[PDB]
Amino acid sequence: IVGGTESSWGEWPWQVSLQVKLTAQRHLCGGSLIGHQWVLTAAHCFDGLPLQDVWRIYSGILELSDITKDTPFSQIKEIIIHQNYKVSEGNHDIALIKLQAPLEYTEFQKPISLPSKGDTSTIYTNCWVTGWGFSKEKGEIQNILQKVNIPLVTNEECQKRYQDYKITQRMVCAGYKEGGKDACKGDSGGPLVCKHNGMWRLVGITSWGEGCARREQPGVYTKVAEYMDWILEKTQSS
Repeated sequence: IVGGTESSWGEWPWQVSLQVKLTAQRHLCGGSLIGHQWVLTAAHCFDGLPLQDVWRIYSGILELSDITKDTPFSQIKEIIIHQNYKVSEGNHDIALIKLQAPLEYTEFQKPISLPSKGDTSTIYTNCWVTGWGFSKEKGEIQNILQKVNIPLVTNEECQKRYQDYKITQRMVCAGYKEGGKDACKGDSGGPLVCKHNGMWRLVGITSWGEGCARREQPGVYTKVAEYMDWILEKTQSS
């Protein structure tokens, strides 16, 4: 997160960190807890190897350096990448992770509510984007969970700043005319949430942008309302 500040315990109880245990354990992507056994993230976080056991999912955490061998984590039981996602294109950048064990909901670890398929984002002005990603372009993973407040822009406005056809109706963008505040590498898969009438909704999944926090260059997110049929079909009881 570029131009953000430090979050507090319980502020973003749905935020998780997707880490891979290599020689050192490394945060690679964010995600959002959407139910006891389900995390929603970006499909491109899995562009490497398909191995599930390398991943550790941490929830109810604020600071990456606080994690030690005794810190609890979740494991992956299943990864479900959208059938239309291709590594070579930006579209359909969404994936579900089913955890091996259901997590209980506590003040520190709780789901973000999902929207409805047709309901509107026009009731929102500014939304919040969070993560441990870079704090500048070519920066480094941040230790303490960062938050930044950014206005949504229309898709017509967003498409002015990107190559034709790259911004679809299933994406939403957010940015400031003169930049300085945006998601960046390492925030991918995390939440863009908006609050209205005291209720938070998951509106976007951090996906991509041209650099980070440049002027006239809104960040691009997968629009969650446009995938609600897919999300409900894939997560339904067996």
